[PDB]
Amino acid sequence: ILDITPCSFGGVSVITPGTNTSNQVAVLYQGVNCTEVPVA
Amino acid sequence: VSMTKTSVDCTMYICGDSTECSNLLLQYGSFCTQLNRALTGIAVEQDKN
Ligand SMILES: *[C@@H]1O[C@H](CO)[C@@H](O[C@@H]2O[C@H](CO)[C@@H](O)[C@H](O)[C@H]2NC(C)=O)[C@H](O)[C@H]1NC(C)=O
Ligand SMILES: *[C@@H]1O[C@H](CO)[C@@H](O)[C@H](O)[C@H]1NC(C)=O
Repeated sequence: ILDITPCSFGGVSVITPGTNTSNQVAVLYQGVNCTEVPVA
Repeated sequence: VSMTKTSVDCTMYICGDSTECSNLLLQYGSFCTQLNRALTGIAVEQDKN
């Protein structure tokens, strides 16, 4: 017996000051242990 | 004072990981945005409360 875990997912919320400050942004992957995100 | 904040990923609830479905869901237009909106507006007002 093999069990199926559905391939991981989440909301992506972008973190920004005003664009009238900078084009630099940070990004949050909601509820993700992101050791998997670079592997993707 | 509050309740457990929930975002329901509308298109993935309607049909998880099929574009054969997702391109049909797109014919219905705004509903799957206005749901995500609403649920996000309710989640945001928990922090308000
Ligand atoms: C993120 O996920 C990893 C698994 O990929 C978790 O790592 C395990 O952590 C426990 C406790 O340190 C160890 O006993 C396991 O051997 C670890 N496995 C690996 C592959 O490293 C990690 O704890 C998770 N962290 C969070 C905050 O979710
Ligand atoms: C952007 O912010 C600066 C102050 O940091 C301000 O002077 C300027 O008026 C703002 N931009 C616009 C388009 O109003």
